[PDB]
Amino acid sequence: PKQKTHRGLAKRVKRTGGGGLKRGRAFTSHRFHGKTKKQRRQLRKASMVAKGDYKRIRQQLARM
Amino acid sequence: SNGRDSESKRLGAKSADGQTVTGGSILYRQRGTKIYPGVNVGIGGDDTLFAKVDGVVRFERKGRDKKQVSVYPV
Amino acid sequence: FEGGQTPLFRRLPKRGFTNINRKDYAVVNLDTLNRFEDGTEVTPVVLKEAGIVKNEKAGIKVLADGELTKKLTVKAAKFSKSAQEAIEAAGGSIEVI
RNA sequence: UACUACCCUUGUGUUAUGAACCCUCUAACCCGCACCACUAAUCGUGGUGGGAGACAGUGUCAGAUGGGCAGUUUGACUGGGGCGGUCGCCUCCUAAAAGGUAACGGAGGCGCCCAAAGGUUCCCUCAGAAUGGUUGGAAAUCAUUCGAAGAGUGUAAAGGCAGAAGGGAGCUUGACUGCGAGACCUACAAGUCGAGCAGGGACGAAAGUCGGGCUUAGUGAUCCGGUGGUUCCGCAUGGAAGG
RNA sequence: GUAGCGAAAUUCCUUGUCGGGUAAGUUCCGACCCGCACGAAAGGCGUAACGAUUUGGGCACUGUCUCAACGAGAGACUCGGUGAAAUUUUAGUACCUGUGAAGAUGCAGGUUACCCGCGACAGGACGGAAAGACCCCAUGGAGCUUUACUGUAGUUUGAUAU
RNA sequence: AAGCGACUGUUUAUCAAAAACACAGGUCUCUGCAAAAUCGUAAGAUGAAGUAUAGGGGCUGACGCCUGCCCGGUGCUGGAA
RNA sequence: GGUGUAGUGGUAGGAGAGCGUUCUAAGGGCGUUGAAGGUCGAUCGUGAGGACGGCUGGAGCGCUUAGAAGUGAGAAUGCCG
RNA sequence: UAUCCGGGAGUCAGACUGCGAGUGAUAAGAUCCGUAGUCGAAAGGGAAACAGCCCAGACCACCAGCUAAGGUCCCAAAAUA
RNA sequence: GGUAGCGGAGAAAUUCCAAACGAACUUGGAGAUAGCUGGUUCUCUCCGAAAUAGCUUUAGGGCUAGCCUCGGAAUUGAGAA
RNA sequence: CAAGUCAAAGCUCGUUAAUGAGUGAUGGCGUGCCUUUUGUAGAAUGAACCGGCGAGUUACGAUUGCAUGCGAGGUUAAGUCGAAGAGACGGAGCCGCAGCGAAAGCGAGUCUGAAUAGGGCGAAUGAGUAUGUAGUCGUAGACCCGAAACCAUGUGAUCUA
RNA sequence: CCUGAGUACGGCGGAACACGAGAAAUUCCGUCGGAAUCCGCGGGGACCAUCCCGCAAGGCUAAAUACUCCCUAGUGACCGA
Ligand SMILES: [K+]
Ligand SMILES: [K+]
Ligand SMILES: [K+]
Ligand SMILES: [K+]
Ligand SMILES: [K+]
Ligand SMILES: [K+]
Ligand SMILES: [K+]
Ligand SMILES: [K+]
Ligand SMILES: [K+]
Ligand SMILES: [K+]
Ligand SMILES: [K+]
Ligand SMILES: [Mg+2]
Ligand SMILES: [Mg+2]
Ligand SMILES: [Mg+2]
Ligand SMILES: [Mg+2]
Ligand SMILES: [Mg+2]
Ligand SMILES: [Mg+2]
Ligand SMILES: [Mg+2]
Ligand SMILES: [Mg+2]
Ligand SMILES: [Mg+2]
Ligand SMILES: [Mg+2]
Ligand SMILES: [Mg+2]
Ligand SMILES: [Mg+2]
Ligand SMILES: [Mg+2]
Ligand SMILES: [Mg+2]
Ligand SMILES: [Mg+2]
Ligand SMILES: [Mg+2]
Ligand SMILES: [Mg+2]
Ligand SMILES: [Mg+2]
Ligand SMILES: [Mg+2]
Ligand SMILES: [Mg+2]
Ligand SMILES: [Mg+2]
Ligand SMILES: [Mg+2]
Ligand SMILES: [Mg+2]
Ligand SMILES: [Mg+2]
Ligand SMILES: [Mg+2]
Ligand SMILES: [Mg+2]
Ligand SMILES: [Mg+2]
Ligand SMILES: [Mg+2]
Ligand SMILES: [Mg+2]
Ligand SMILES: [Mg+2]
Ligand SMILES: [Mg+2]
Ligand SMILES: [Mg+2]
Ligand SMILES: [Mg+2]
Ligand SMILES: [Mg+2]
Ligand SMILES: [Mg+2]
Ligand SMILES: [Mg+2]
Ligand SMILES: [Mg+2]
Ligand SMILES: [Mg+2]
Ligand SMILES: [Mg+2]
Ligand SMILES: [Mg+2]
Ligand SMILES: [Mg+2]
Ligand SMILES: [Mg+2]
Ligand SMILES: [Mg+2]
Ligand SMILES: [Mg+2]
Ligand SMILES: [Mg+2]
Ligand SMILES: [Mg+2]
Ligand SMILES: [Mg+2]
Ligand SMILES: [Mg+2]
Ligand SMILES: [Mg+2]
Ligand SMILES: [Mg+2]
Ligand SMILES: [Mg+2]
Repeated sequence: PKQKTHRGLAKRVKRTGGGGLKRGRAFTSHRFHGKTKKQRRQLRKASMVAKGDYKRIRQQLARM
Repeated sequence: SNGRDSESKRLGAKSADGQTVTGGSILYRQRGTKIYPGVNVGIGGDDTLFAKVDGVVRFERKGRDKKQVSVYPV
Repeated sequence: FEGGQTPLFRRLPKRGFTNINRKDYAVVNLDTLNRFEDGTEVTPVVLKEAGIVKNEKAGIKVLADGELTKKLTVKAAKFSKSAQEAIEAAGGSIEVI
């Protein structure tokens, strides 16, 4: 049997050209009155997956 | 009871005298202006000092008993 | 698995969807076509026979990264505007299948 | 105003229909009722009587009840465990003059408030003591002097502030939008600061300040739903559903 | 909370107080009732007979004991025959003091001790037997309870069909 | 002489013989006969080849004197606008 | 291949070099003038280990290169004898 | 020897000694931190014996020498200096 | 002869149901699962740790970072004293 | 005296003949092996002894390194022919060469944004692919043993109720 | 004129379809209700219109595919008590 792809990751990341992963941000759903606007505008900007985290999830989302 | 405390926040100097540094850097975190701003230095909402342009950090006495930070470029 | 700690996938949000009617085109970047003899007719059939394009996914799209140096009667599904400019400037002729 | 019709509300009737409900019927169903036959049979199947009767029973669907039965749950830290207490966040000490640093070590706070307690421009400087003066005292308020902060700073403590961040009066709403080089902290997720650019503004003559408050707490993922907008998609097409 | 009972199969305090029994009685019997925390079919109070029932006292009786002594027989013991088991890292397997995973046959220092056995005892080998049953832990199990959760067989009510 | 249980019986085969169980007796409750209850998918069966002086279930437990107050709560029964 | 300098304690652990066993393909060679195995030797190699002899034994086995693995035991209150 | 990239791990029970503090009874081979060392994972020499103290880091051989801490009357090498 | 395990029988003790019954025995799912203990076999060489932070229905487990090893790479040589 | 080691007298033999073999009085030093532990000589665990047996394997996939072939082209799968073969055929498909964005869509640019702004992700910097091999991971019992237990058939009342 | 009626379909309850009611097409079971038929009917993933494709509710149908108690001929870098 071949690998199973973690679909919860396949719905939550995206491959770049260098193989790295794009990701949405947290603290961006429902509770904004507690957050300044700098946080909100800086969190609507995506970011990239960490080194040690990609080390942990690459086997899951190997090809995707 | 008494058993609790907060995350220690990492105040104090972050750039050293005689040290070239980038613009927008941070030189001295603080609560209250234990050191004032000076040349080419600003101050944030939390009284944190930051160099507006490049240059060497220089700390100076602002007269008798208050301190200053300055950034003289090259 | 992070030991019961909330995993990275779960602490992040799902984003987007997939368009079932998506048109993904096979790309030819204008540095290839320096191969073919000037004046000829480039087609998906030609590109496949040469082996340049093996997967005509939705149609050939032509894009302009490299420098063109020939007259060519190229034809495809879609062209980019810079590719149109470069071809028509070299002296070729754009068509659309 | 008579009279003709078009007629309209209201409530009487005929007829046809639809439901609900009570009684009556027997012909379905039923009888661990009797008799006859199959038959030597307390079975059963039929037949004849009698009884009940469109109920019951059975099927489907639904509501209440249901430890009768079943599958499961029933935190951690901890000078054993348990109770007490604690779990998230902020401040100080411990913390050993960078930073960091533990204990069921010592002390306290937070889960908000403010439409001015913000911004800008202009102006001002406090606490207490002495002296005197009416009710008015130990002490309100008035006046002079002394007065370097011994006050105040929305709210804890620390740091800091009298070139004010403290106080007062005008004009406003920058408690803006898109962003953001670069740094700090950081396992990750996050958090913090941020010059500067652009748009469109506030105040001010102008310089220039303004992306909340004096600085640090006032908060919590994703999933899932809700609201508004959208130039996004829309299972052959147009829409729609739904994203 | 009545009758009735009450330091009780119930009374902690408590060896309660008083009396009897004993030279001496935390037990026992009878009264008192500050009933920690009796009580009326979870029955209360009483009750002849019954009991391999529990408790205390007395008489007789005795080796239970004071304090052991003797005898008999089976085994043990010697010989002949026959012939296991548990256990077992190797072993030429002393003592004191001390040390040391904190309690030493084995390390140290000192002392004592010719070699090999037989019968006896049982202080140690933290002896053997048994992966502690007390304790804690496991995001273990099983049985059981329930106004824990979620369900369900049945029970019941209704609608509909026959 | 005292306690418990009235008694004869039964009981943890292999650590508990008992003051525990049962017992006759008492009381409450249900059940009208295709009973009620129970086994079982249902047929079918026990109950009973019985019929409220019978049967099932709960509690107490010979005999004697007794068995007090509480229906607010939880259940049950009945009722009904 | 040599000279010099410096170094070479080691658990978990990482890396690299190997010895040995069984089998296979090829090459080559040794065995009734006595194979393997067994046993004793005072032998060689840095180690895993490798030869040569003596006795036993009686028919298959080494050596070189490469390959494939049921490839190496001292403990499992391990199993069988 | 630091950094960046990538492969593979193991480790999340630590102990003592000295110095700096807390808890403690300024007691504990106690507990919890910091700091340095050692052990762990380190043999050797001394401390009688003695992981954790003092000296010192085993690649091997030598019937060679100089020293460390600690020691020099005998056990037991060295001065009855 | 009858009652058979989601059970039966039980003068009722968690009691008996073929020498251990809070749910018999046997076969199969089945090599159940085990963050738990025990074990895991030849050699040499190079290098060589940690017992810490954070989070964890987490605390004797795990994940990331920290500490180790191996390969590559480049850089105004940053590293250590 | 964890039973040896080192030194060594004496005695007896004579080798894979070389700083020989065996024994050993006597003296010095020296608390087994494993596991698990901060730490075990351990009075913590396991082993009576001997011999045999007995534990990281394979299949399919992923990734990294090493090697080979080819190279911005590298490669076939199934199936057919054919020694249970190699090999040929088979280009369907797979990876890479172009990415960015939720997507429309644009394209060495794209997205955000009013924006030639700035910023993110990418390109100009470039190399991958097929096979083998080894390390590692995943799915399968996955390293070996070891539970109490759960479920579904069946067998049992010759014991006992 | 005919072209498969208690049928398709719908409601309720459940299943299978990769698809756990979800926006849930399609298929099937139970129950209840309940069509037209050539200008007709079903599908194209709620659904409506257009277009396209097909014509259920009646039946059969070899081959390629799976497996070996067995028989014959055999093969093995499978075992060798
Ligand atoms: K009394
Ligand atoms: K009492
Ligand atoms: K003894
Ligand atoms: K349970
Ligand atoms: K009542
Ligand atoms: K073996
Ligand atoms: K060391
Ligand atoms: K000796
Ligand atoms: K590879
Ligand atoms: K290559
Ligand atoms: K459906
Ligand atoms: Mg949102
Ligand atoms: Mg601020
Ligand atoms: Mg949690
Ligand atoms: Mg009857
Ligand atoms: Mg239950
Ligand atoms: Mg379960
Ligand atoms: Mg606990
Ligand atoms: Mg405690
Ligand atoms: Mg400090
Ligand atoms: Mg459409
Ligand atoms: Mg459609
Ligand atoms: Mg008394
Ligand atoms: Mg009463
Ligand atoms: Mg009572
Ligand atoms: Mg009563
Ligand atoms: Mg009684
Ligand atoms: Mg002891
Ligand atoms: Mg001792
Ligand atoms: Mg010694
Ligand atoms: Mg004898
Ligand atoms: Mg013992
Ligand atoms: Mg145990
Ligand atoms: Mg008494
Ligand atoms: Mg009796
Ligand atoms: Mg009797
Ligand atoms: Mg008994
Ligand atoms: Mg009774
Ligand atoms: Mg080394
Ligand atoms: Mg060395
Ligand atoms: Mg052989
Ligand atoms: Mg093996
Ligand atoms: Mg053995
Ligand atoms: Mg010191
Ligand atoms: Mg300690
Ligand atoms: Mg210390
Ligand atoms: Mg260790
Ligand atoms: Mg040492
Ligand atoms: Mg040791
Ligand atoms: Mg000398
Ligand atoms: Mg001497
Ligand atoms: Mg009991
Ligand atoms: Mg299974
Ligand atoms: Mg000894
Ligand atoms: Mg031992
Ligand atoms: Mg043993
Ligand atoms: Mg269960
Ligand atoms: Mg029988
Ligand atoms: Mg349909
Ligand atoms: Mg239906
Ligand atoms: Mg056999
Ligand atoms: Mg044999």
